[PDB]
Amino acid sequence: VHRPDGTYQALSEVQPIDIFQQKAWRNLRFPLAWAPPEANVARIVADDP
Amino acid sequence: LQPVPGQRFGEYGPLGGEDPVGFTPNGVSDTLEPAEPVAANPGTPNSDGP
Repeated sequence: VHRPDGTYQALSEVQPIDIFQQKAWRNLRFPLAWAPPEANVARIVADDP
Repeated sequence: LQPVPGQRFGEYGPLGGEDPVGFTPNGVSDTLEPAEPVAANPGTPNSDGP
């Protein structure tokens, strides 16, 4: 959520949905029914160990 | 989607805010290829395979 004073607080993070296991480009989906009803902003937290 | 205006982006793009470790814009490969083929089962009604 984005407070009216610029104090972003991070809610829970969700996995991506996918339809096929491949290497080429594709579309990862995040349904807006997973987010809490107060999700104004979002960001990708990506990392490969 | 456009980023919220007031932030601290960095040296390239608003896709890493602070010190993006080892994530280069030119990092994408160029031979993206599925590691295993499909290996169709015999009997598919529309296939010219032997």
